[PDB]
Amino acid sequence: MRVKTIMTQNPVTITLPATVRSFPVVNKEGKLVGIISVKRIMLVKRDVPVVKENDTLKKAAKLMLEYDYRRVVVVDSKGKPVGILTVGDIIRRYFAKSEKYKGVEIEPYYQRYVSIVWEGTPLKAALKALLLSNSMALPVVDSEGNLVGIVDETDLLRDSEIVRPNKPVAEIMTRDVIVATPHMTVHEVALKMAKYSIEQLPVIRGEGDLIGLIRDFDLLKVLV
Ligand SMILES: C[S@@+](CC[C@H](N)C(=O)[O-])C[C@H]1O[C@@H](n2cnc3c(N)ncnc32)[C@H](O)[C@@H]1O
Repeated sequence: MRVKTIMTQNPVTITLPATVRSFPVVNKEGKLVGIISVKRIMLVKRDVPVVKENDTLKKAAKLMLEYDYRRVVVVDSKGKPVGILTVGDIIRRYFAKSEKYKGVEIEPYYQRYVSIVWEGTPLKAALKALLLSNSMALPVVDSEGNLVGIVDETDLLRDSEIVRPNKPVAEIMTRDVIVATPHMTVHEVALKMAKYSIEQLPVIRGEGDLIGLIRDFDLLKVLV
């Protein structure tokens, strides 16, 4: 599979000078000069991964892994943006739809190292851990290390005190955790990521014995 099949075509761009998730940045001629993210409130990053629409998904995946960046801008011969390809696109439009990955377990790809947090941890400390995690979410465990929940940035909005403060993360965590196992296929993991709109599934054994984490980013390694 090629980039052209999985990318989102004709991305909205922003031409400099100037005052979704991010917008490709171009000059007067329309050539790509960087990308700007909404979170990053020059603020434009120049060293962004780029590919052509006829390149393989493998090439785009390699670049994402190389720059530890979640998207690549697709340009034409003129170096002008004609599409955008994100990790999300690869998961939802490719891994979750292709028949090729129904026969590939995630055992060789999931992370054995995972940042977690005890459910009794005050929110601020839990947020510090989230900030220092390579995952968008922190699996939550009880006092004995058993998996009991999971939490991410969006869960902060579950705190009624935002209507305008350092309680246990247990108060905003998601209790029903969608999990994976080492033998689960890339196909099924992607199906779950797409279905629940989540970027990671804790990897377990037994009923709640945490042994790893499979992130959408980890699935890119399958393409290599
Ligand atoms: C639907 S995801 C979307 C996150 C996306 N980055 C966003 O900003 O919209 C956010 C929710 O999924 C939950 N979540 C994350 N991973 C999960 C998992 N493995 N199992 C169950 N729920 C999960 C989080 O706790 C949170 O309530």
